[PDB]
Amino acid sequence: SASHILIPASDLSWSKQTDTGITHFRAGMTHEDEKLIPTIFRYITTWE
Amino acid sequence: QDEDIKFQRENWEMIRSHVSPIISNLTMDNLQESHRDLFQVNILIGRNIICKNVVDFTLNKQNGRLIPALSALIALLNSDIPDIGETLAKELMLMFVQQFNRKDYVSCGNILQCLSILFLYDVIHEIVILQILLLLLEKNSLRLVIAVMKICGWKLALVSKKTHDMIWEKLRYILQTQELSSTLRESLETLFEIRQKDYKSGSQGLFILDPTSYTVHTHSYIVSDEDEANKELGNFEKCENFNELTMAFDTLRQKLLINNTDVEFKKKIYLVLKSSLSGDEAAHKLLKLKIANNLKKSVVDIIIKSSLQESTFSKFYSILSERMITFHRSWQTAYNETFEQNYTQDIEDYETDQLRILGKFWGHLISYEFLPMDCLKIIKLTEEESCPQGRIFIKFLFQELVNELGLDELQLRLNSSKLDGMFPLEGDAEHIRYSINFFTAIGLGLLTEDMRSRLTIIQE
Amino acid sequence: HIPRYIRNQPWYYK
Repeated sequence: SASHILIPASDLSWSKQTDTGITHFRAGMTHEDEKLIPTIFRYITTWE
Repeated sequence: QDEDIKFQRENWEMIRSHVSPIISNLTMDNLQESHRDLFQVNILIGRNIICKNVVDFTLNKQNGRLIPALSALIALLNSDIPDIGETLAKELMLMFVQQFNRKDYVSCGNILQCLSILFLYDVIHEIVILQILLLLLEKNSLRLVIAVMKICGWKLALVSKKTHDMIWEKLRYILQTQELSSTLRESLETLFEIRQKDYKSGSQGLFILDPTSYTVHTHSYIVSDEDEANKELGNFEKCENFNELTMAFDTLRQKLLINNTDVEFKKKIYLVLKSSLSGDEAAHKLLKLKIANNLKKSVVDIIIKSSLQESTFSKFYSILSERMITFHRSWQTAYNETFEQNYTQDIEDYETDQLRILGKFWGHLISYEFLPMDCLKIIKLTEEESCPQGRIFIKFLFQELVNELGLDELQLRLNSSKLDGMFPLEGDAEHIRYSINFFTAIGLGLLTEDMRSRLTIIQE
Repeated sequence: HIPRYIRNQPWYYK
């Protein structure tokens, strides 16, 4: 999995003009079960 | 029996001398201590002494502020001994009648406040209050009716909504159709504001013992013109029942004495971390968990250990920590103590890879003041109070500091911070030698020169 | 034989 994460959300009008940061989150993949699936990114050491 | 009476003549004064200063010094803050200290003497005979003390307490002009404390004490004493409340419902009532006959309204105010607060505790019946309000209204002393109504009107409305809404129709007729004086008028209008929005807000500020702490005993009295206050109340009375009174007091006192006397959490946090793409997301998820203050340090420990499982440092952990720290002070203090926990206790369990990650992590948080540089006060660069693990940790931490800030900014931040344990400007010379050795050998010697001036003077 | 990803124990247990 890579999509069970929270996707950054912010006012699109401001986002097109300046860096708004991460003021809100929108759901990614979801399921009824109360369990957090790991995301692949947390297992790969970044290039830097 | 003469000898027994002589003994009682002395026992009465013993009780009086013990209970008088207790009542005379009563305050809402020390009420429990006064209540327990009353019961170390036989109060079942000293009922009248306590009642006389209470009457004198209400008559005192300065004790208007302390009346709620007296009322709560009377409630406690009535729950333990109903006769005290029984006789007080009569003596305070007759004392109010007397003080109203002499028109000393300052003491009448204290008595009416005490009786209203006793009403709130069900020590006295509603009948007493409606008689008092009849007596004041047939004289038109609104200033006391208003004061009584602020305190007990909200209960009087539950118990006697008929007479209560008569007193309101009388009070409102006055406000709307009579030529009141301003200081009266604004206090009557403020009683209307109270009823309008929070009728209990007249008895908020008093000390309020919960109903669990006492047992309800209600006493009532009907005032007749012939009745007079007992001016000899509290005087000695022959005690034909001394022995049984003492035995009962024994049972009461002993009653008073007896009555007065994670793998799943780690997993949860770890999965929160491993399910997040960014540090902002991870921080949001952890913050949404609303972790209790006592668990916050353990959460920081889980974050540190998780970061130490990675092959390298990661900005993800620094951003996560930074967002936690800035969210609330309890997180900042959890991180502060986790830093000193790591350097003082955990470093001996860390291998050189883990120390590299940890040094860079804390160096990053310090380099941005999320962790104050004052945290380095726990560092003590000496051959005795440090170990290879700690020195390797310090090396990586300072290497990160210089990489992020540069020599100049690191130098200025260290100068503006008292770090005698790393840059000793005073004290034993060999601490200066060892410190300059460490910092030059890690390549931070440029920081040392300033210190070396002292090292040179020490040679002469 | 049991695969390594089963045999290995998460750090929080040990």
